[PDB]
Amino acid sequence: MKVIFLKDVKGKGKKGEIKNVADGYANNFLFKQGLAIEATPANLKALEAQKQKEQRQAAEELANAKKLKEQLEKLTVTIPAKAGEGRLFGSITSKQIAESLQAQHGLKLDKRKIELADAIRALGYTNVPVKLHPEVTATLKVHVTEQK
Amino acid sequence: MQKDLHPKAVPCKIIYQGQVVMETMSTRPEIHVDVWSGVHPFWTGEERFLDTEGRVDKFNKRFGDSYRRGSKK
RNA sequence: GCGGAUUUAGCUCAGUUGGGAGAGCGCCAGACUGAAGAUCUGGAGGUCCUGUGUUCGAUCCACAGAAUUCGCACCA
RNA sequence: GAGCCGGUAGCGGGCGUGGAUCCCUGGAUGUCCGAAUGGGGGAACCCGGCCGGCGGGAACGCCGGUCACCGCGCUUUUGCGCGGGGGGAACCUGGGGAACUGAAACAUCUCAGUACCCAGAGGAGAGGAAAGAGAAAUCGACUCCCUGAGUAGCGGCGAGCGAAAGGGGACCAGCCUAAACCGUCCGGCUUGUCCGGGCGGGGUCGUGGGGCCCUCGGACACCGAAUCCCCAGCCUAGCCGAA
RNA sequence: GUGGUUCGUGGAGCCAUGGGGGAAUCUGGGCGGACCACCGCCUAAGGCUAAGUACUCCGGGUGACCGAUAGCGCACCAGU
RNA sequence: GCGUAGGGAAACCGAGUCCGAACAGGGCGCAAAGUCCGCGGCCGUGGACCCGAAACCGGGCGAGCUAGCCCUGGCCAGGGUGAAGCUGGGGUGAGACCCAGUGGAGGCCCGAACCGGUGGGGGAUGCAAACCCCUCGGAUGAGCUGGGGCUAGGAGUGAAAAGCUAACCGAGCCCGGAGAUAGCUGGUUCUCCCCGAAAUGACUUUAGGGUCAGCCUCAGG
RNA sequence: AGCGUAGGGUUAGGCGGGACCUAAGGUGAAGCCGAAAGGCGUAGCCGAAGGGCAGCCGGUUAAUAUUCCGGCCCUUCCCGC
RNA sequence: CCUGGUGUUGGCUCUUGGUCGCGGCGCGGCUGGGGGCCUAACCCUCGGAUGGGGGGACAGCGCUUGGCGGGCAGUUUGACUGGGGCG
RNA sequence: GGGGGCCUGACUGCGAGGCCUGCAAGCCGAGCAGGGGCGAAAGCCGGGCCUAGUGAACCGGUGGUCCCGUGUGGAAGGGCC
Repeated sequence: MKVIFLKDVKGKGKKGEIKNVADGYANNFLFKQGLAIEATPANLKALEAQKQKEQRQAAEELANAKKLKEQLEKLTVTIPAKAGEGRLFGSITSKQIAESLQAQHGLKLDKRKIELADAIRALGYTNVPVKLHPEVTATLKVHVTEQK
Repeated sequence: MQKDLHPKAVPCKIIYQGQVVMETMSTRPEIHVDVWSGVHPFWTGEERFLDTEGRVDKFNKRFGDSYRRGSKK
């Protein structure tokens, strides 16, 4: 039985799970129900079409987390707020993160990323291992300052 | 004609007849019966060109049913 | 005659560790009885189907027959 | 080419060479039944919508025409426009399909796939370019006649049944489409690359088809029809016609 | 498990199929009579195809074919 | 296609061959050679010397026959017998229960039409393919009935003998297999010449058939 | 002559059948099953001295008659108001 | 008519048997028996609609197995024989 | 016909030539060859003193052949013993 999965087999895993459900058995109860279909070359193309589409959405987004990547890990990270002789009066959040570099420096980037223990403040040079792409990120430099 | 398949015919003929073997494995065979009977499949419900339901049997049924060569479900 | 089932005491049968030949009977005897029976004691019971072979040793393992029995095979 | 109102010869009356009777072919009527079909029904009868004159409607209102069964395609829209079915002596294939009787019984066998019934095609259907035949590396459509052959062979090896290739002959004759490969699109899913159906490519005769790259190459090859008059044959009477 | 075939169960194939499994797209896939090697043939599982043979209701032709109890039974107000 | 060799299961050999390992026999060699045709006595397939039955099998045909069953009407002149009941009276508590009145059932009795058809009479080329005469049973009922229909002929129906199913159903009737087979039965034609039969023996699901012999006849040596 | 030839005879708004109704049963669009022919079969329809429906008495010919005469009794449809 | 395997006759779990391999037990593939609501076929059900309900892997029903089986169908059941038979 | 000695011809290949005979059967048999046994040897032996102890042909089993083998190599299968 060329059972073209669409969910379960234990659950739902509609992920390349063809299983000899068996004759009318798997035939009637599984898909009559509506939960995938049979070989049908069309599909046996359907699955691969879209496993290939998925294949573009990963390596691509791989090429999207590799362009900002290098371009990003080279230049600076300047954000001179106010302060006294250390620390700022309103710490420094990766929130104030995005906002700047973006608008200013330019390219849009998240604010859930960047690996921040808390709201620094120590102004000036203090790098921040910023989690960009799932496997590859950006431990960039950050030089703040109380422009005074 | 209302006892066939739609997706092909298979009904009729059937020249049965039993005997009492006992050959090649020694000596020779014999004869008897002289009857004639039927022999076929079964039918399920479907539909085509505005309702119709269909019928035809297994085999075939497993087919077109899955697909449909003149009307689906 | 094609196949299966077996072969031990007078009868009916156990017997698998390859080394004791066993049980029941039933049978015989003793005890008991007025005797016999019933009970208790005891005893015997032998071609382990035959032959040959294997083995230190064969009821047991191996090799034909045979016989009994059941089913089947039947167009000379 | 000059007689006629049929077989009726009879009474009573009449058409005709300013081409009658009749011979032809194409017509217009074709009452009622019968597949019947508008509806019903014991056939040859009795019943209904639309149009219809308007008709005696003497100062009072009708037949005629018509029309429409149902299964088939499908311009689907509210479905408008095409085909069918009933026959038919004999013959044709399919669907189904038997005892007698022979075997000097009779269960195998035979009569047979006959007789019959059913459906349906035709004027002929049957069949028909081969996963064929056989073995000389030989043959080639199908069919039918002779022959092969009462042979090879089937079998209570009994009664019987009993092929075919090859050779001779009649005839000849070849073609298509799914056949997703290409492009065209139309409709969906839901945008891609899925299935879908109309257009061509090809649409295979005896192994090919596409798609790519260079040689191409640049008019006689008609089928089962399609067509024109042609001799259109016949279609009944055509008419002379030696003494 | 039946068919047809000369094949009546047979050493018994090809083609056709009643039920059940359910391959391949040219070194593919049946075939040449159990099977197997090698050789040889063919390319299926859609379709159309006049002509060559059959048959007489019809019309004609012809008869070592008939004559009214023969011929079709029925030669003429007969399938009555 | 028969003859031109054949011999053999065959391989195959071949005027020789198969058995075999032996020159012992079987088949044949030895040409004598046919072949086609015509005309005949016959033999097989044929319906096949000619008609003859009871039956089997196919497709139709019928409940205006009759047996049923469904639907729907009609019909039983008179009379007789007298149960449930209800009314009243009756010794006990009520009653059982008795009696008397009324009352009117019952596949009930006596009998017409109507349904039938034992028991005798006639009739026997009848009046008739079941009828006439005298006689008899049933006589509000598994009652008789008209009209409408349903079933069906290897199947129906059947208060059931194998009855009835269009006047003889032990499995209807017509057309078809078909001119079934038919050791039995008959039937089996113009003259004349010639000779002249058997009625036994052997084997038969064979004995009143028929194979082979024995006895006939014609052609040649 | 209930035999031959010839001529002639039977008339209905109200009698009967239909122009109304259904049970059996038969048909039968749909629906259901057959190798084919076919089987069944809803609703609707067919189906009768069962249901329903508006008259009777006398006269009058060679024959008819509740129809023809006449005297008496009615019903349904339509148009008008 | 009864009957094994097979089919459109789908899920979930409870289990014992064989087997060969690595009296035994541990495992292992193999495969056999079987007990369960379910349940999406199937069928039936209906009860006022197409949904519910009940049964449910049944069974109907198809294919092969085997069995009963005079209910029916077709044949048969010799000869002799100083009559047919019995003998 | 009664014992004892070794011995098995209680043979294969065949049989000239007859008995009985419609059929098929049935039955006999010198002698020829290969190969033995018994006897010195001349010879006898192809079961019995005989005449009953029986069966067609096909339907098959099996030990031998290496005859056929359905395109050739073979085998299923078949023919012959």
